[PDB]
Amino acid sequence: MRVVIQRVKGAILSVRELEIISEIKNGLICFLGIHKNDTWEDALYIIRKCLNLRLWNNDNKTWDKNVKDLNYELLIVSQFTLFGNTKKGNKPDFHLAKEPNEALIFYNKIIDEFKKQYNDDKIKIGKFGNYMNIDVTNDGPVTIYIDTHDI
Amino acid sequence: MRVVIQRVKGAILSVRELEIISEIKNGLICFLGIHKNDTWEDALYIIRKCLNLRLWNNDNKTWDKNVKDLNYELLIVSQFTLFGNTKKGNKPDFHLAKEPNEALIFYNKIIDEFKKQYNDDKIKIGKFGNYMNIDVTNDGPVTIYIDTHDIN
Repeated sequence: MRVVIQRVKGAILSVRELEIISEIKNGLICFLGIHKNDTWEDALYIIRKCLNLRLWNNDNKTWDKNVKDLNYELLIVSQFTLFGNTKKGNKPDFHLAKEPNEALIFYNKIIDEFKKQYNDDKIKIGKFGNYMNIDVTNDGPVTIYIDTHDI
Repeated sequence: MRVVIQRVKGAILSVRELEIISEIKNGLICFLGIHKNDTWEDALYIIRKCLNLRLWNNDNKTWDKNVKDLNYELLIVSQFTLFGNTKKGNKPDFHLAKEPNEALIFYNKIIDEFKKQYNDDKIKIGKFGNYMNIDVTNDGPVTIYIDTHDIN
């Protein structure tokens, strides 16, 4: 699995004449893309990490607190495009990304495990594989990147 | 070098209460992490992809037009946390990113190539080294990741 983590002050997910469905205040927006061979082990990591990366400060310390510590929230958002190879031409192709059907069920297992670890009022999501418009407010910005296969 | 790229319908970057200092409207937002041992050859691989990746849909075709083909801007930002390291413990390890001054000047060096390769007026930066505050109208969304050390 791949994730782009971005520290934020809010975010307003919206879908098409354009309407809002999700909004976090402080916390993380996670651009998470499943790979055609991710196992629950993979996700299990991405969750652990998203939920525990101490990415905030807590006066006189840096990178000291994490999403949960400060009761913040996560907005998890499926991103097939993270596997989009760009090495080939100047056009990408997202064949690496898991088949976009079972993937959905993986995703829901994710969001589901996410809530079983944090509380479940803190986990927000978009509309799987639907054009979305997201007003993120980047705080920093902090932008962390994990690739579970790297490990 | 590593770069998160995001298709945007706009971006508003500010610094220090806050002061807007940059703003695009349709284009890309690139989060560039400069690596300790980045050769200029690496910097050219980003700019070519940023400038030439066909991330825009048009006329019954997907993934077709690159940022230039549309005359769109590109808001560029030094992002060093991209070299954060979270394999060991939960407190990232930034010990692999080029260092600030030799990163700054590298940054500028990369901003310019952009400029030479497209147009001055289409390219904004932030404020290297300063806490910033960027509002980003993600469009899709569409995030692409590139790592120069991963290639030939």
